[PDB]
Amino acid sequence: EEIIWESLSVDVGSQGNPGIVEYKGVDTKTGEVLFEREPIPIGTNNMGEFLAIVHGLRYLKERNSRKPIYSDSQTAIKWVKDKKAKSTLVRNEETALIWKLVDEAEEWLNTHTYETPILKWQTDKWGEIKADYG
RNA sequence: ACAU
DNA sequence: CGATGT
Ligand SMILES: [K+]
Ligand SMILES: [K+]
Ligand SMILES: [Mn+2]
Ligand SMILES: [Mn+2]
Repeated sequence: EEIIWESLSVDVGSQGNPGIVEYKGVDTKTGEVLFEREPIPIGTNNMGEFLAIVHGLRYLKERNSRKPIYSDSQTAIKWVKDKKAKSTLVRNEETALIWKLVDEAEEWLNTHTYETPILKWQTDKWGEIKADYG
């Protein structure tokens, strides 16, 4: 219905898919960038969308914030709900780093708790998510 | 189809 | 136009 402005928005950016992956999180209300992940040489859009949500969860928990997270990724929202990133990306030497991070993110989800609502950003009604990469 |  | 996903 209405945008919850008191929230954190996250998004992936890539150069190719699979390709170089990065992500960031921004204050939905002000656009202030609150965190940015160093580019990862090879990953998928959905792995990056997933890591962005999990980093958001850790970021808000450390600061004792009950704000929700917005993501535009139907896939990544489901993966976080399941605490399982069902990526098809080949596990080999050159994907080793992204899979390490995905594996460590699942591990964090499986050893911590949170109440953070993870909400679908309704791009069709509201434009691109505020964390988008132009 | 939907979401990227 | 291709790829990642449910
Ligand atoms: K973009
Ligand atoms: K498709
Ligand atoms: Mn996105
Ligand atoms: Mn985007």
